[PDB]
Amino acid sequence: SLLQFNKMIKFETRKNAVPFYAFYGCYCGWGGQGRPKDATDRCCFVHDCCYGKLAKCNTKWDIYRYSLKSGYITCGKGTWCKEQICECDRVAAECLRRSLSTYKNEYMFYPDSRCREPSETC
Amino acid sequence: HLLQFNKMIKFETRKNAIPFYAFYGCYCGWGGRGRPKDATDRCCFVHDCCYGKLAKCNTKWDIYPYSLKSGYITCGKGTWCEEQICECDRVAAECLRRSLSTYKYGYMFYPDSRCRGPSETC
Amino acid sequence: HLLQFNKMIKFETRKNAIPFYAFYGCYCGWGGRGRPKDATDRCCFVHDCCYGKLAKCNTKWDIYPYSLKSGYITCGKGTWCEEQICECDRVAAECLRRSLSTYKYGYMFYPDSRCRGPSETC
Amino acid sequence: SLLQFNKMIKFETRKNAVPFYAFYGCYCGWGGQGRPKDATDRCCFVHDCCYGKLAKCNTKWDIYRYSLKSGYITCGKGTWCKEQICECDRVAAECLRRSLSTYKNEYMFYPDSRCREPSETC
Ligand SMILES: [Ca+2]
Ligand SMILES: [Ca+2]
Repeated sequence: SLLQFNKMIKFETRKNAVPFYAFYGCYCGWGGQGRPKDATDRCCFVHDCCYGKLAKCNTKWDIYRYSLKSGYITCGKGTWCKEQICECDRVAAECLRRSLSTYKNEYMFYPDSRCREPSETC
Repeated sequence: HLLQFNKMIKFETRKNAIPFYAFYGCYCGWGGRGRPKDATDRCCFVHDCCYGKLAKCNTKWDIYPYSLKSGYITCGKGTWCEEQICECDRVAAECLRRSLSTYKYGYMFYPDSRCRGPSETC
Repeated sequence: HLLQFNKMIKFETRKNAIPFYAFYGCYCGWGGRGRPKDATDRCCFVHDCCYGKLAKCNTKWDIYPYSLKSGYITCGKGTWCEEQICECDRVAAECLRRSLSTYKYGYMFYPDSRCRGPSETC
Repeated sequence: SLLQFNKMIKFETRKNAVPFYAFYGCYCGWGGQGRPKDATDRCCFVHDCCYGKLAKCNTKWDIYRYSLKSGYITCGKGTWCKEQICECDRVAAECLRRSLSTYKNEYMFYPDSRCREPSETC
């Protein structure tokens, strides 16, 4: 579930995940392959890899909890997974904020033809 | 989400769901009735069925996590809904790829006219 | 024919019908109900209505002749149906270009199940 | 109406107009612009032009009669327009036959992007 991630994105970018992030470049929105086009796409690529290292959580992908503490998206405490999953989303949302400087609306629904490059390993 | 299913279809079949699958036969396009004309159309029939058992979910817009990096479509862990939907899509995309052999361009845009009869039960 | 309509739409708005219009608001999709969320969605409302007045015509698949060569969409003379359909499509494409000013990405993938309420009559 | 044309196309190329010639290149399927991509597309471009010169006839674009005489699609006698429209269709159908040597299925549903060159004048 990305309900929490989407909320983190909204908070960091002032933009709604859908469709600004849900379908951007080669990796935002999953089904990622090839090379991330820009900084924003790289955030999704990193977010993907992050989720990828949480192999231990493929048996219970817990919905986590977080709060705004001191104006910072702050992961709550719970199962290691809640925390790691939340950490992935958190790092991603913030990354997306930093990437707002190069975000290009023209990269939404980015054609998948430019994403058939050899994929970056992670 | 429809767009992810479309990406899966592109990955699996190399064809854009639109226009090669979004209107194909009796069940590929929105709605659908009658009897699947061929394997491809049956793929779509099953997919209709697969979505049919998930009324509790937003089978069309729920964004689920899935991966293609591996070289094959993998549905990521998440809510029951996000997985079941992704499963439906993964299965139908794989199915379309396995039906590429008998894909007929003639069936592309097919009238709901020659798609009438005791609509095959799911 | 649907694909000709989408060509008019591209010509008029510079956006591909899919995905920018094929699922916009509560009427641009392959269904439609409730109230038009905005100008753009209203164009599709009027279009459904326009098509609705052609029950005896194959509004979705009939191929009509038209020209974009003049710099503007012109429906060629043909059967009454081809003209009525083309006219519907022409008005809708133009209506969408006139509505670009208020096109909101957030309406792109609008969930049908939500915008229920009294479906506005044609 | 292209009913007669489509029959002429079927007879000349053995293929159904839809979708083989209904959405090919830049000019087959109407709404054409830019430059014909190959011989097949050039046929449609010429067919389009041919209809364009059919200035007098938009007030009464009537269905013409044609027959097979000695294995040749032969326009019947009738109003000047019946004969001109028919002659346009006849030439185009034959042209498509001859263009079969270069026909490329890949050009079906040819992308719009490739058709934004300055349109070839008639
Ligand atoms: Ca369907
Ligand atoms: Ca509709």
